[PDB]
Amino acid sequence: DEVVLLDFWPSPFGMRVRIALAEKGIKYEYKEEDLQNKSPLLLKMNPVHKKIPVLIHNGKPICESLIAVQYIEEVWNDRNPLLPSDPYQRAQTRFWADYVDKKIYDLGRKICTSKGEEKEAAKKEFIEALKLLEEQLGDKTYFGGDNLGFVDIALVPFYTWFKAYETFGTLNIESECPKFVAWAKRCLQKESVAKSLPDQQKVYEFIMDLRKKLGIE
Amino acid sequence: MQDEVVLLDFWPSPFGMRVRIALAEKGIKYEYKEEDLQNKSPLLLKMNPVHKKIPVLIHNGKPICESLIAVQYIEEVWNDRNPLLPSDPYQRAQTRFWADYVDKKIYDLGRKICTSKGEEKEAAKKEFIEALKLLEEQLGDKTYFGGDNLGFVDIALVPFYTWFKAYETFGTLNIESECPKFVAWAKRCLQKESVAKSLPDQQKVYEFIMDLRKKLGIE
Ligand SMILES: N[C@@H](CCC(=O)N[C@@H](CSCc1ccc([N+](=O)[O-])cc1)C(=O)NCC(=O)O)C(=O)O
Ligand SMILES: N[C@@H](CCC(=O)N[C@@H](CSCc1ccc([N+](=O)[O-])cc1)C(=O)NCC(=O)O)C(=O)O
Ligand SMILES: O=[N+](O)c1ccc(CS)cc1
Ligand SMILES: O=[N+](O)c1ccc(CS)cc1
Ligand SMILES: O=[N+](O)c1ccc(CS)cc1
Repeated sequence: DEVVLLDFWPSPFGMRVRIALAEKGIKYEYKEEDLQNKSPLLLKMNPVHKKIPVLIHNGKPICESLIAVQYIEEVWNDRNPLLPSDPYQRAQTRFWADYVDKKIYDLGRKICTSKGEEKEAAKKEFIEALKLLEEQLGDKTYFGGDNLGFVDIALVPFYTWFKAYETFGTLNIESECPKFVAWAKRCLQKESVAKSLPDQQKVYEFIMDLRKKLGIE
Repeated sequence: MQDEVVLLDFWPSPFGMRVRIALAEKGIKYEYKEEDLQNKSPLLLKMNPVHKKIPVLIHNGKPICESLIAVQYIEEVWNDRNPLLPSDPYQRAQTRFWADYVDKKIYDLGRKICTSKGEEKEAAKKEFIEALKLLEEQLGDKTYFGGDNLGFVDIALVPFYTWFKAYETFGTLNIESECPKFVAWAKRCLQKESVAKSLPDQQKVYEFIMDLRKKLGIE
């Protein structure tokens, strides 16, 4: 049984798959991709999108981070269930992971790259989204309840981008959304998460360089 | 049936049509409620506070929003007939991949064909045909994307066929010329009662969009 993950270290999408694999206790080979110089392997495995992450299981690719996490859930179904068994609860978990997928990366990218009114609107919507997510969390330890679940996996990687969001967006997420930050730190107490996520400083530095190389600031 | 099943929808919505087909394929009698998107009902706003969009499937008073998530819910709840997804995890991942591709591409490219002008429109026409061709390649020689039976990708995609006269007329396209296998597939789908009963006529969607374009000052 071979498991390989094509990834790029600061990608929140790849981090999702890293976490799912670690949480299931699945040993795998991580392969770092240069997105400026995509490998023949990456191009062969994801011809449609040419993006990471790509999960390769016994030579067969699974593209799209959340689809890969669901695949992991369905194949390694012995322990640590990432989705609820009840259909309605499963639909809700999918709904919120979908919400994260649609909002967070894009709003964050606009925070880090856009300017003026687009930037302002992105900041506002970003905080609104975090607050909606806080509301959904309620007084649960994780979105998954007492254990990490699909939504936690979908969402917590974006925490690694928080210094970038706060610095370039002039936000103080800590004071606006303390429930959210406390939740993220709880996730970071889990080995599966800790070992999958780079530090906020490394990501901040990477994004700073990215901006400087895009002629932003 | 003891269950209450209600669908909040807007008749020409490809997204709502997915849920209609899924319910019909399971043989579920449901209450359809037409929504005016310019005058959304209190029920719609209550059931989908996050997106305020249709379709919303309401099962025993609980809402399931997002069309593909609703189709999956229907599959998991009514799991003793006409399975809409494969059992093999890898095949399931591939079906999800292609449904996702449809979700990311088709509606927005079609919208641009129907409402854009100039270079944006020409670009959207090109990308649209390219996407249909990629999907055609995935279909291969199978009867449906799901194989011998209608599947998740068929449900995700066939509603867009109802917009084809609109795409062809507003975009100056001949999709059957470009993609004959695709069109033959869609027509096969439309021969199934579950699909036929769920989908409006192309002419009606065309008339609707023609009018909308006029209202928006598009031409
Ligand atoms: N929907 C996909 C999204 C994955 C994705 O966006 N992957 C990015 C890397 S993470 C996001 C990202 C992209 C680029 C930079 N960058 O510094 O240039 C940083 C982060 C990618 O491979 N892009 C390749 C390409 O388009 O060429 C999923 O969930 O898996
Ligand atoms: N991702 C969602 C997308 C659903 C969606 O886009 N719903 C639209 C109607 S279908 C797309 C559509 C919109 C408008 C027209 N039209 O002719 O005016 C046609 C089709 C909606 O409720 N819009 C309300 C709003 O945004 O406020 C899903 O898959 O369910
Ligand atoms: O800082 N960013 O979030 C970011 C900047 C530029 C890209 C390349 S499209 C992607 C992400
Ligand atoms: O023709 N269209 O695809 C279309 C036109 C207008 C809207 C709502 S702004 C949505 C879709
Ligand atoms: O063709 N249609 O637009 C359509 C089909 C079926 C229903 C459910 S009564 C509603 C609308």
